[PDB]
Amino acid sequence: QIVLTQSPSSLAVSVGEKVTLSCKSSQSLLYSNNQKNYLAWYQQKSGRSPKLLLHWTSTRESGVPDRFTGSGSGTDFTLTISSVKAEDLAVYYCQQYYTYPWTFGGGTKLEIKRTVAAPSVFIFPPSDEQLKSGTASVVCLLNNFYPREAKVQWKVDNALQSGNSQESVTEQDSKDSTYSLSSTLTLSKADYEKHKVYACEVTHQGLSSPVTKSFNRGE
Amino acid sequence: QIVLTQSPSSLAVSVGEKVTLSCKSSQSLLYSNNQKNYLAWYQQKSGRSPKLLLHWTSTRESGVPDRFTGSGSGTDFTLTISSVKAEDLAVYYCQQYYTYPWTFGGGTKLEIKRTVAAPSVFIFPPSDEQLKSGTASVVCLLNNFYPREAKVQWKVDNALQSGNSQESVTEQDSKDSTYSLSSTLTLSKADYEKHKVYACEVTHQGLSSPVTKSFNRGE
Amino acid sequence: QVQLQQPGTELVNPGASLKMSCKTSGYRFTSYIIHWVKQTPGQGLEWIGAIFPENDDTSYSQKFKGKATLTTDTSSSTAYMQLSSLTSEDSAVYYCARDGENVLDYWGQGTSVTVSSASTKGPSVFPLAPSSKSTSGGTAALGCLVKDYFPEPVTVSWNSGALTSGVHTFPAVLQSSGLYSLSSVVTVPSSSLGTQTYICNVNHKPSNTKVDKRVE
Amino acid sequence: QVQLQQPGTELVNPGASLKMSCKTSGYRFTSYIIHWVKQTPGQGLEWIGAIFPENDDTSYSQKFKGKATLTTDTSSSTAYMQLSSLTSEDSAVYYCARDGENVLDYWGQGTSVTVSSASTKGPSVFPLAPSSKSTSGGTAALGCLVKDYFPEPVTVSWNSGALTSGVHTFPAVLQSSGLYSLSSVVTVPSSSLGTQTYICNVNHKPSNTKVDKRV
Amino acid sequence: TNLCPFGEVFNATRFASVYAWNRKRISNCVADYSVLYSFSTFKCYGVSPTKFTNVYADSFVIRGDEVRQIAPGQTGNIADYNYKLPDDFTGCVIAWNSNNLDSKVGGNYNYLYRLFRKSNLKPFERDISTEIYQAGSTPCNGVKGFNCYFPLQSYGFQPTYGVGYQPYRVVVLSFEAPATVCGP
Amino acid sequence: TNLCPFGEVFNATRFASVYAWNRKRISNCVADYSVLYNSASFSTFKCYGVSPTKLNDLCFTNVYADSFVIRGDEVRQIAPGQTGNIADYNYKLPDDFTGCVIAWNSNNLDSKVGGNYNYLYRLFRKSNLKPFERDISTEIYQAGSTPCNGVKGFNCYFPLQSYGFQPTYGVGYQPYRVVVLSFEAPATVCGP
Ligand SMILES: *[C@@H]1O[C@H](CO)[C@@H](O)[C@H](O)[C@H]1NC(C)=O
Ligand SMILES: *[C@@H]1O[C@H](CO)[C@@H](O)[C@H](O)[C@H]1NC(C)=O
Repeated sequence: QIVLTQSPSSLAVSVGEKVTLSCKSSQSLLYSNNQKNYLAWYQQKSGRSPKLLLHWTSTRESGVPDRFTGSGSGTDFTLTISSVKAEDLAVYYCQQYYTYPWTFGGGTKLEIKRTVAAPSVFIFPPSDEQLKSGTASVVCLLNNFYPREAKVQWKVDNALQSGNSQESVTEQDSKDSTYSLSSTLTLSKADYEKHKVYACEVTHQGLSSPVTKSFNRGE
Repeated sequence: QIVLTQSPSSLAVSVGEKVTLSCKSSQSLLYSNNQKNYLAWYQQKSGRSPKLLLHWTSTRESGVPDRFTGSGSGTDFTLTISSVKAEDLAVYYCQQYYTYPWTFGGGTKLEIKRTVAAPSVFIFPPSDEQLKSGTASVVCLLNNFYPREAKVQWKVDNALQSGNSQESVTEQDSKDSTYSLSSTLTLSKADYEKHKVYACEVTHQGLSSPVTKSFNRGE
Repeated sequence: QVQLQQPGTELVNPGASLKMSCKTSGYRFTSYIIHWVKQTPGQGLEWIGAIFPENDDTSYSQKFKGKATLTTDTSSSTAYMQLSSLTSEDSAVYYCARDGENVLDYWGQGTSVTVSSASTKGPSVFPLAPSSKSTSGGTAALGCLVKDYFPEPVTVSWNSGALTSGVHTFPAVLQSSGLYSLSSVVTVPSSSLGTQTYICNVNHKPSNTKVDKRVE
Repeated sequence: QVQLQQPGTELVNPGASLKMSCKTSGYRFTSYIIHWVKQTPGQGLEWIGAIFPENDDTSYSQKFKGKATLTTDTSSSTAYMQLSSLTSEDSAVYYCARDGENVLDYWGQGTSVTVSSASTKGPSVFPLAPSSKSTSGGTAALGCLVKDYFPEPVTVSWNSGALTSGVHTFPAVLQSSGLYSLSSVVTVPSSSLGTQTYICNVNHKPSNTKVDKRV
Repeated sequence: TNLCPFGEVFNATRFASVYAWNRKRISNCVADYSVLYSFSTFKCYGVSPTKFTNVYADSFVIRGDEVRQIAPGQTGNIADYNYKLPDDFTGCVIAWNSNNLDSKVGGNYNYLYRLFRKSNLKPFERDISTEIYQAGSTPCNGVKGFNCYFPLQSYGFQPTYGVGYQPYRVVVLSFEAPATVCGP
Repeated sequence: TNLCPFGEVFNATRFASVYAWNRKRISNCVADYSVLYNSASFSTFKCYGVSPTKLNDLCFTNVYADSFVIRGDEVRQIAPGQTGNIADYNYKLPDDFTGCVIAWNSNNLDSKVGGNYNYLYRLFRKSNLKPFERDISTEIYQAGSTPCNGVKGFNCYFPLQSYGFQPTYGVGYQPYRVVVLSFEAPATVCGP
């Protein structure tokens, strides 16, 4: 089995920067008869299927932007992006078609480094319909922020909550290169009707002071 | 033209102390549409370009320690350092981007307070290479001392020297919060060979005297 | 119109076998070979094997030999992969692709296989209402909470496809129940809350459940 | 890899004009506006002006209207500032900075302008040797003397960058000659003096002079 | 049962600006492209030029130098801020010179384009915003000034201009359940 | 006055494979086409751009007789505007074809107990043959991106297959000998 090694597994780069991604092979992918290297490059954006960018190491497909270039011979191959753009956020894979079994590399995720943006915090009360089912979900939205690291604390009547919250983070946007986070505090209808002030406190680099968004049952 | 007034111009603080720096504006830097204040904070350490710490008053840039915090609205703004460290030694400036012309404040120079440290005094006799040129330079080093006040008087054969000495003092160190001084006595090689004892007399608070460091020419 | 079409989702009991389809269109099926690729979530691409529709010649990776059987129907222009003794480790997205003039240029959407003894359960959609206390600068957030669904996935659209900007559909989280929950939020002008009406359209193709919930 | 590069030093005969560059890299030049700032030594930051590379629109402080002209070359991705009838006040460090979402995150190293009719002179480097005061606390002081140079500045490094601890490079003093002089000293273990080798690296870019002196 | 109306798009007396591009849905009718294929450009992508549930007709006027930007994988003010084609595009792009109709002596300033936008347009996105663009940290408040510029510029088509700066009418046909647009 | 040597083409003991089809120039002679049409030993005698009946009195600048063996099902493909393996990768006729296609069963001569492996056809080609184009190549066909090296494997296959004509086979899979007469150097082949 031919082994393709991609380093780094992940890299973060600024817009307008040049990125060089590497593919190293255990065996030579050079065909002596044609002087062609049988390596291909694919781009997988989040939520989408893989798309061929380059074949024969350097030959770009129709529709593929001029910034994408391929280079290398034998065992050491490279993919070059000149002036990386925000839509270039994707995981890039190298494949060999020199021999079967066909093999793919681990992949390298291009991530975008941007300027710190503070989160906009939103608090959502549980719906009347959900309560009829006996469960209460309190949702906090932190929207459009960089860096990805942010801390959400749930306080009910000034009581810190542990184990009742789950969080999801969006993938970096193709335009603003930011992230959005949702925390859902899930509690019984009974516990919900026992307390009044439900609050979400957010700590992030862009915020000098912690930001708390709150609501009282009935307001 | 918007006028930014920073008070005080200079302040000295101990390590671990909280520091509040002030920027006052002639006109409001609040924009009604976004409700954001157009002020930025910069730190310039000695011999270095200015570094942005905060933008929009409260937004910290990437890599800025969380000790640096921003607050204020309209005409009054504050930069707060919680637990100042010795590396926080810099001149801090405020800039307004609300209107053009863009304007900067005078700056606040943060100095660090420290326990008294006596200098370590060393004398360096002139090099043989320099004597070939016909010039003799005797260097006295006062090293790692606080407070900055220090006096160096040169005595050649117990005769006080005037007009032949120049002194330079370093800026406070980022680690020990101390100062260092160099006095150079410049004489012709001819005068150098007419005298035997070259002495540096040092006055400092941590030093319990006018202290003498001496060398004999040829010895 | 070269199209490789695969079912989006399959649910398999553990210990059983799944046969999945790759219907092909827009080209002579016999002319082009079909490759099968596996992606475990958050991880890379792994080659399973390939079939030439003319003679049913097959090549496999040593890992998938005895786990995967490739077959073809020339009349239906459909290629099939059969996986055996399914385990949680086999829970992944399986893709079908065509080796054309230049490597794999035509790929399918992918089939997500969940190995569970659990039944398909449809989503419960609850409204995330904007604040009357608004505004923080003229911007308001409203949303839909999709809860108690298995298996993945769910698709949420706002205003029947008209609302595309300001929309964040968050990745789903597995709850202790073994069911998935997600939130979909849109940032909208606060002025519009009285004028425009915001309805979220939720589709769970696994259960054929479609729900439209009006927010405020 | 957004880089704004400025020439380090300019020596200008008094009454003359200087045009200074801000070469840019890592970004679309036309997209971001370039600001120019002046700092007189021992003094604060002063905004001179800003230029938009797309249309060459300019905004200036009242003091610099008629003293500073801002220009752009799209092909070279370079911004230029020209000053007229240079005087002693014009002797300062001039900074080029880039506006962005974070305001002036990207700044240049600086260009130091000396308004003098004087000529560039290279430094003569002489050693300050560790002395027979063994031992001064288990620690010994050694150094290099950089002397007879114009204009400022000279850069001193120790052991090619390896030695950064205990190093004090003193601010330069103007001698009556019209030439500057400095001393660089490093405090090192006396045990190392026989074994380790201490070399000072002196660079005076204005005279294109680099001296490596061992102590 | 109806003949598909390509004529209502191609032979339209008036054409839109690239920023305000127009789309017509072609559906429930019979469509022939050998008849269509008089045109400077007729490139088909994803399909073969020599040899679909719905067809979309996008029509606008651009300069001749900028026809190349109406293609997959292309970067420029028109692709970046006016009309964007997906890199996975399946469809046909057709253009022709309109100097006789879209140029005027003294200039035709009615055709406009976007020179400034914060983000590149997503594939098949339209921005008809006429808001002042902030090129800097200082706020604009709907007023022009330094950092503050109107986002749209005029082609100013003039008759004696060179072909590159002359007007071109571009129709992009985008090919996209059942089927209601059938090749007879 | 010398009669054209059609007997060489029609009554050749061994015919060629469709991939390696044979062409004989007919020139400087007199040929009676009607004698062939009324020969009545031919299952197929189709004339395009001409009538078999009037062929007897006409002259042509150049005549080419192309001879090969194909199966009975594939005789339909040796005609203008036809698609299939023989038409696409073995023998192609122009859409503007002027000439006659004549065919007869050769099971008595070209079939063997155990099979006749000598007759071959091309199943795989990168492109379709242009009219009157002969490819006698025996190189390994690449159906995939991976290279072959003259060696077979997955994606790599020999491009020719054998009819394997056997006597008790059905008429469609049985051997048929086909002669294509092509007509358009001054006229050198006059009919009586
Ligand atoms: C436009 O009009 C001309 C003249 O009648 C005609 O030849 C042409 O086919 C028309 N175009 C379309 C697309 O109908
Ligand atoms: C082939 O031989 C038969 C029998 O002799 C004869 O009738 C026929 O004319 C010959 N073929 C040709 C074209 O001469």
